[PDB]
Amino acid sequence: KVENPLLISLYSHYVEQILSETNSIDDANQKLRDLGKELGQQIYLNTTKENVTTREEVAKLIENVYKVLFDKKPKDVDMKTARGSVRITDDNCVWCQEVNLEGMRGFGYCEIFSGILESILEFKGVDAKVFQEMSKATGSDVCVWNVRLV
Amino acid sequence: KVENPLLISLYSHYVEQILSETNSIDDANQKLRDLGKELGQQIYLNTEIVEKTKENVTTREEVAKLIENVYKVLFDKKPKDVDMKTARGSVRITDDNCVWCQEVNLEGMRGFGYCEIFSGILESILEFKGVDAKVFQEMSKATGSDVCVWNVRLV
Ligand SMILES: [Zn+2]
Ligand SMILES: [Zn+2]
Repeated sequence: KVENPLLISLYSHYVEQILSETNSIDDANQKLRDLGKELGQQIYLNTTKENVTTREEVAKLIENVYKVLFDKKPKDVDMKTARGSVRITDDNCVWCQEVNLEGMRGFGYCEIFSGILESILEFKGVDAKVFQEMSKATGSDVCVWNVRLV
Repeated sequence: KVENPLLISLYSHYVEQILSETNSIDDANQKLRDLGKELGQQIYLNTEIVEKTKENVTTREEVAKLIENVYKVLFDKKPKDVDMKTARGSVRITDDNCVWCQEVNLEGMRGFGYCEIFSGILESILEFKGVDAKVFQEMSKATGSDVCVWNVRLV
């Protein structure tokens, strides 16, 4: 049923602490992003000829990174809706399984992945900004992260 | 292949900051046990455990069976050794492939229980099933030993 109970419980603890420490939902989001960026290096180590540049190559690399971290492909990788960005959709996000928060729309419970993906892309020569577009933890049907190529 | 890289990296961040802040070394172990007890409190309710064990545990055989079932639920394997020390009223848990300290190599930190979070988790779970215990880590591959070992003191 629930995949990686240990990871989701430890991350729940991290989210609880950040929420208790910050003074706004915006800053909580940014702190979770920063956490993910800090972890990206170690995650990259524990897991060809020229840096990729096209959005199709970026989307393929995103699919490969998602397979490597989560043993599966993303529900959707979309290069059409937003333009200049790639939207990653997952209907069974590992981070927010069974998490139901009320009155917290706009809080990206799963922004750690924004940071992880931003750091991994940076290591591969892809400069980007990533934020969580929506989270099932706050009522959405899926989780969506927005990767903007800068 | 490092198992569970996300969990390991997040726990590596937590121990790093919990080695930058705390006073001594033993209170760092207590902070890690406390973290583990919170995680175990949360863990008994999203249930891969409730289906795979009994609600009420008392006897020594029940305790050993509970430790093995909890290990197989949380880590998808049973530990290398579960040794019941009846004359000491304890249980020694040995694991040669602990998930927490994979590829961790800390210099001159013997006595630091890098993997005490499991002490907290197990203490909370045993407690939830009616077993008053005190769990602490005796050795950790992260600090130079060949195995990780935890001690369940039964009270
Ligand atoms: Zn999510
Ligand atoms: Zn260990």
